[PDB]
Amino acid sequence: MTADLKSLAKRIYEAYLKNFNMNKVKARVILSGPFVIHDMETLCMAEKTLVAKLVAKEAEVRIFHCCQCTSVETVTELTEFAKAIPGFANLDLNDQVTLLKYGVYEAIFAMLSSVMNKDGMLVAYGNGFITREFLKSLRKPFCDIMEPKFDFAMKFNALELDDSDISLFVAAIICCGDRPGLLNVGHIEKMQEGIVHVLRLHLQSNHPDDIFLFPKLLQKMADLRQLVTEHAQLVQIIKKTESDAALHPLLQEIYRDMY
Ligand SMILES: CC(C)(Sc1ccc(CCN(CCCCC2CCCCC2)C(=O)NC2CCCCC2)cc1)C(=O)O
Repeated sequence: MTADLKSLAKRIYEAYLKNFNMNKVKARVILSGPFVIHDMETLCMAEKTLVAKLVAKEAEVRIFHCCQCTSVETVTELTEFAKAIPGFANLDLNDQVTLLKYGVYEAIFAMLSSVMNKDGMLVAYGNGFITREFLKSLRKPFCDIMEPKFDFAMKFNALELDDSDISLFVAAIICCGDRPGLLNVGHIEKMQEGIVHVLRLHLQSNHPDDIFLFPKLLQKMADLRQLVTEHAQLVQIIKKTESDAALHPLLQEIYRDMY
């Protein structure tokens, strides 16, 4: 790992720490000992303290709206982060849009793992914790949203990545040269090759104990693509069949023509 590649890995790590409100160290500090949402009573209490304006509709629909707000926010964070990736800001604007379009939910579900344990997830900028069992207790189809994400996260967390790894993994997610509709595939593939090269060398240095960590992470990227495809299908069912579950226009555009 040359000085330029080590420097690039650190540059991406610092951009991640700057641009995402939550990181794995911060999440672990909080989780070690947030208001616990484990039933309808505590959900309603948390709404009045953490999202007061929202309740100043069915609980499931209220949760869905709050989730959309966090997704919109995360799109902003990921867009700023992408500027630290060598060559991203030099791409055609349309290609930057396409890469973020397909990458954002893969990145969201990867980063969600940092705030998940087997019992639930940290939410609302670190100020709430919503139990996995409470989410399973919601009426269909809303109880079907988070469980596959918990399943992904438990195995992803067993890899014991830190933020220096996760930042590069998120950058690699964004730099996929095989997204549909790309204009300058050749330059993107070169951008992808560079980020993946940095990721491979970083994992060799930071995880000398796990000689297969790089191919494990390539597989996780493929798993995330499938998780997002399935997630988009469920969101389409909810939007179409739930008269009160309208989609924020920015998210409508992200999901539109995706899969
Ligand atoms: C909205 C769909 C249509 S479905 C969908 C998508 C994502 C999620 C996870 C949302 N969430 C819980 C947000 C829970 C808010 C809480 C609800 C109860 C009352 C207090 C506030 C959360 O913390 N996300 C992190 C954000 C920081 C970066 C990593 C991801 C849930 C459903 C979509 O976007 O596709």
